[PDB]
Amino acid sequence: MILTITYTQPPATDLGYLLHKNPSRPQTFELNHGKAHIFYPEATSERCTVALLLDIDPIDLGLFDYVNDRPYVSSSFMSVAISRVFGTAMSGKCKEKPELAAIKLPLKAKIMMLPCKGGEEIIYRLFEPLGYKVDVEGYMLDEKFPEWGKSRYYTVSLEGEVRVRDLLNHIYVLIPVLDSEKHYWDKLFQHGEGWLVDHPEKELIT
Amino acid sequence: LGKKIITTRLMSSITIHEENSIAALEVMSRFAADPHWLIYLPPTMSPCETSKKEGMLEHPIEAFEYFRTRGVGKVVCEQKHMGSRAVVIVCKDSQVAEKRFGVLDGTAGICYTRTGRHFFDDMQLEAELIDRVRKVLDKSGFWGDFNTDWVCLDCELMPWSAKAQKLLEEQYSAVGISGRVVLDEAVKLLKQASLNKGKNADINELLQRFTERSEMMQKYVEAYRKYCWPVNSIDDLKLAPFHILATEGKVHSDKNHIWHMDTIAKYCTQDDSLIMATNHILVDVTDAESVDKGIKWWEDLTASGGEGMVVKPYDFIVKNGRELLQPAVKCRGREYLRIIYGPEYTMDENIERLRNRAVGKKRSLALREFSLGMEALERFVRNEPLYRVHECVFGVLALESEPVDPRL
Repeated sequence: MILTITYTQPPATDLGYLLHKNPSRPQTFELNHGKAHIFYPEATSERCTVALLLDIDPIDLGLFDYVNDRPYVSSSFMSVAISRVFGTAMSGKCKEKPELAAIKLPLKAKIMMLPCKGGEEIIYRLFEPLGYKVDVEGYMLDEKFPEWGKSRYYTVSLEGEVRVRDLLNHIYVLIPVLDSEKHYWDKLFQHGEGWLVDHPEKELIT
Repeated sequence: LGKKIITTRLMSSITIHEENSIAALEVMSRFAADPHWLIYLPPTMSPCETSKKEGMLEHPIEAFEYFRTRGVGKVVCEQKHMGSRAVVIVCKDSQVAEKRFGVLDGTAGICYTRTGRHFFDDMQLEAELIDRVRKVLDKSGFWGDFNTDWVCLDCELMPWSAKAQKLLEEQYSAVGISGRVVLDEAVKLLKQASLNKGKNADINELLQRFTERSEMMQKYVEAYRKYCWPVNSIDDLKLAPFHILATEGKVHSDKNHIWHMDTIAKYCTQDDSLIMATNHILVDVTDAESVDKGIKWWEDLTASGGEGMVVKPYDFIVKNGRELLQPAVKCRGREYLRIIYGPEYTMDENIERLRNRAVGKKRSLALREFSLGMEALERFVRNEPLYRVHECVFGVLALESEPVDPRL
């Protein structure tokens, strides 16, 4: 349910200009079935981190159609929030730093609680062709009860040098590919421009 | 088929629609016990009206009112234990079973679920529990005192069934791990931003809000964990009968619930720790201090907290004139209900919208099923043939495939 992005090229607060959310101005955006908060846990010249926080309403609607993991996972609602808070930043448009927006920046990202039926392997297959160094962490369903075994949640960390708009567009497209049951619960090629056609898993992504 | 019309002593006309009929045939024919044993299936039970006390969705006051305003001045409150519902039938021997039920596989007893299927996969475990119950009924003089070679019992069986305890893996813990991790990270992040500081948000409101969400999610996770412990042997089971339903020649739906409690304690719960007497009180719903006592009692049951209480009328079957009243109304524990209405149901903006719930359909379903099970007992005991008993039991199944709010 959380996306973080981190930039460390001093003046790191320049990350704010590329995203257009002034680090001193936390904001809330309203989605279908909830809302989304954007704020900067850290904004110094040496380190700047943005945070995208889903606030999904469980009541907005079997017993488990009321008791589900929806409000706590990086589902397709994450993509929808991305296109809503970092709207323009995905169009490469930056003003006060037009060239920062122009070149590959050294960047890090973290997507929490990605529900992937396909596990680690499908996460790499989607992200490493795009030039990311990818780190994946898994979770046990309940540490009290190891006998229940692994969850199919994964938290994905991305480290790479890329344009801010590619990063946002990568995550926007690739997240709902892992969300197998989005059908239970926005146009493509305008978002995959530059990278999608050449991606090894493009049939699978489409 | 078409529509099946069933006639019962309590409701002369009960309709089984084709699509409910089919949906039942599917689950009765494929995975169910010997249809000879199925002389009764338990009904679904309605909850109370919603409370308006702070932080409360269900509270004992409304269950009491249900009976008081319908002219029932005395209720019996029984503890709901952390377990499935199971029907227990015990014969003295396989000869009784064969002669009285028509059971042909030499089984001398059965423990089945509300769907008409064996509570256990291990059939040996079933029979071991049955004879343990039988030994007790010997060591009390049940058979003699009741002039019967068999008994049908309505019971709580703990812990959760093996099928039921899988949901903890497939569902409850999934929500639990995902919710704990992200909500803890949400708090950490907001906190950092708090110290380093669409529409405008306030970071400290946000932090407080996500702090509350995180807390509710911790409680949820502590609520479901309790229902985990596996049945490695018979010493892991706990069984608490709450009705003696039928013995040879009699259905005990004329007996009040104090009778049921007391009579089960004398005959089924003495000198074995496997079969317990259930904790209960009697409440005069007309007296503020009897009512207050039942509330306190209920606050204590759910302090841990347990699931709550089942509130029953003093007599087994009661009417308000000719209108049959609910034979039971559950009042579930505040913590327990996170397992039903979700982790964050107690949060303000949520519990508020949840307070408007429609129970009409569910009550109507509980009454029709209640009638059909009584008819099924009354037919067996008066020695009607299989199909006449079975149409009532199957009727219960069919109504259960009717769409209703799963949380109710």
